[PDB]
Amino acid sequence: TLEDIENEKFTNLEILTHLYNLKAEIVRRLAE
Amino acid sequence: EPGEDQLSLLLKWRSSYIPPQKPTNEDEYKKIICKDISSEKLEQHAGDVSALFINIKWKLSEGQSGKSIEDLKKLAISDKLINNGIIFIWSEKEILSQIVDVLEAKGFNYIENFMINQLSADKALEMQRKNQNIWSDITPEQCIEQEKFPPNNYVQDIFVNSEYSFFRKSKKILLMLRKFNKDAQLELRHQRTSDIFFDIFEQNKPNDVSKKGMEFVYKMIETLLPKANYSEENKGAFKMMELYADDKSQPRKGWISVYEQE
Amino acid sequence: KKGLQGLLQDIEKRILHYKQLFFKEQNEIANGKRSMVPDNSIPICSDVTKLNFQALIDAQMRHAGKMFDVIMMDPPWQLDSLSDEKIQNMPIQSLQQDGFIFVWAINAKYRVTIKMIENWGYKLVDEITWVKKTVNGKIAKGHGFYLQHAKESCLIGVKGDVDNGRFKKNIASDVIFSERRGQSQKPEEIYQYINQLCPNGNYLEIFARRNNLHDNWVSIGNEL
Amino acid sequence: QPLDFTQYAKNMRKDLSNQDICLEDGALNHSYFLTKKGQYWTPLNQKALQRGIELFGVGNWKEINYDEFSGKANIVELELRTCMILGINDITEYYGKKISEEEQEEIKKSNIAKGKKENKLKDNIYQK
Ligand SMILES: C[S@@+](CC[C@H](N)C(=O)[O-])C[C@H]1O[C@@H](n2cnc3c(N)ncnc32)[C@H](O)[C@@H]1O
Repeated sequence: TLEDIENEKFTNLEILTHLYNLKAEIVRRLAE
Repeated sequence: EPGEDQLSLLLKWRSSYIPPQKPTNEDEYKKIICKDISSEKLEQHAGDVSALFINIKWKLSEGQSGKSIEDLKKLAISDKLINNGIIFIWSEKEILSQIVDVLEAKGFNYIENFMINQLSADKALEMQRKNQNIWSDITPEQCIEQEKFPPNNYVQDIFVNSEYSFFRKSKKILLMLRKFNKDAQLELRHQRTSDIFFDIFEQNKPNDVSKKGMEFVYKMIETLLPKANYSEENKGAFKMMELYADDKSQPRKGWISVYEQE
Repeated sequence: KKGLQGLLQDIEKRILHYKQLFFKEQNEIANGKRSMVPDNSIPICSDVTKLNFQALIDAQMRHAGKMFDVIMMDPPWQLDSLSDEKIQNMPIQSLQQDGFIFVWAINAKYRVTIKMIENWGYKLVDEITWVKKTVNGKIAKGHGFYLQHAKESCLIGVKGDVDNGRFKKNIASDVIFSERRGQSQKPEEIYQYINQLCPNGNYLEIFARRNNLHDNWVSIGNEL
Repeated sequence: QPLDFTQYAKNMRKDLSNQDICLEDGALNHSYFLTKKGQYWTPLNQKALQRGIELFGVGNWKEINYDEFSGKANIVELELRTCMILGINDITEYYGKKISEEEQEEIKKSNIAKGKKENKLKDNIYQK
């Protein structure tokens, strides 16, 4: 889900941490 | 456009709060004439009230007409007068600490604040003269009376700003204090009105609330305490009392009225 | 599954875009670019219960040769709230010899605030009320036990000989009819009124946020 | 006599404000207030990162966080800062290496020049 990232009140670093965590979990499912 | 400015649009409660007439029947009210309220024993004339409005006027300038914290000290308030009730008293700037000290001395406790943000009927007129230069040739008294108001979209220029040694006086604070009781329970209606409402005044007389503002205060008290209102069971057992009442707007349905040297 | 693969391509594009944004922001930061904070602001980031006020008193007596003239306060009332008595335990008496204090009190902590500032050695002389406003210019809203709460009050105590210069009489107004913002933010009209009361002067303000910084104020805070 | 508030503010910031709020002599640090509280990336943190690349490998910022920064450092942000201190958008060709300080500045200048002559220098990083 991109909605948590999609928020404007967040800064560019916590957003990027969220994008990397999304990559980690979806690459875990890709490995699955 | 008419009916959309800030002055014309913060003041429609005036349209929705027409005052009533005087009560002709004697059984509806109770009027007491006293020579010295602070020296009076009100228990012989009233008992177990729940709303004690005090229309006290302070001087705080030595050479002026009014009462004092000494007069409030001399005033006697007992358990048989109020055991579970709320007192409404007009507060001021310098003597707020003395008011709360003398009233928490007699078992009361501060609960809530209810103030009137003052507006000027003459400063709005002079602002209309400044922003206009064939209808703004009137008196501010007639401006208050006929509800004909000048259009203002920035009210924070017509605030009544009376002289002071500090920030200019621009509000009238009514202190509300509740005497709790462990045995009985006071029945209240919660959040039926706001704690702040704007009202028009005059520059020369900023401490004299209009008829509609006084009725707004009275209906605030009556809506807060419904069981104190006039009914068939309150005949001779009125649960709202007045101190330092006046002939201007006081005698009401179910109100005990105590005058001062009529 | 290829929907999450398309999401992966989109998330790569989003990562590249935010990478560029972060690099641009940190390149402009490491360049000529100033924040909204004035250059003359003095921020102190320390817990008030752990802050040594003797060092502050010595620094103010050294670098100004005087003491503070206005002390603004927005206490964390317990109704990160700290306490009710720990605010009273503040060494305010040492921080001023002649001036004002501005304590913003909620309706539940009104009388205790009055007692606190009377115990500090001040005398109640005025109160400043903030009436909230809407976009269209209404009285906003409220909720309480007896009345709908659409106000907020600041209590002012006085000290020493304020009539001996540095202060002006008959200025500003008690009521601030300003629209609410943030969560607990107060308007800047109180700062304008303070500057009207005390032109120039030395100020201290004990519970501050990063929006509380001004070009003449010493500001204390836990995150500021 | 009236006093100037610039020198007074600098003197007060010298002895009262933290090292993260005031710069050098007495000036205000604006990067501190351009960033939300807790993510400032102090120059001590930057030097700790440079020492981490100097000592251990590049791209292995787990033991670097564990026993070099504080025991608690922002991963992903470490990758971002290592990208920014090499002038290149990616560290793919620098994984597993231990670049020294002089080699770090040399490769930073080389990447800056290489993006300059091919027109890829967009905020001193190279996009590849
Ligand atoms: C009490 S409100 C003050 C907010 C302020 N009135 C404004 O304009 O937003 C929250 C503030 O209290 C501060 N605070 C809470 N506990 C504190 C403490 N023990 N010492 C110092 N600051 C404290 C918080 O860090 C935050 O800055």
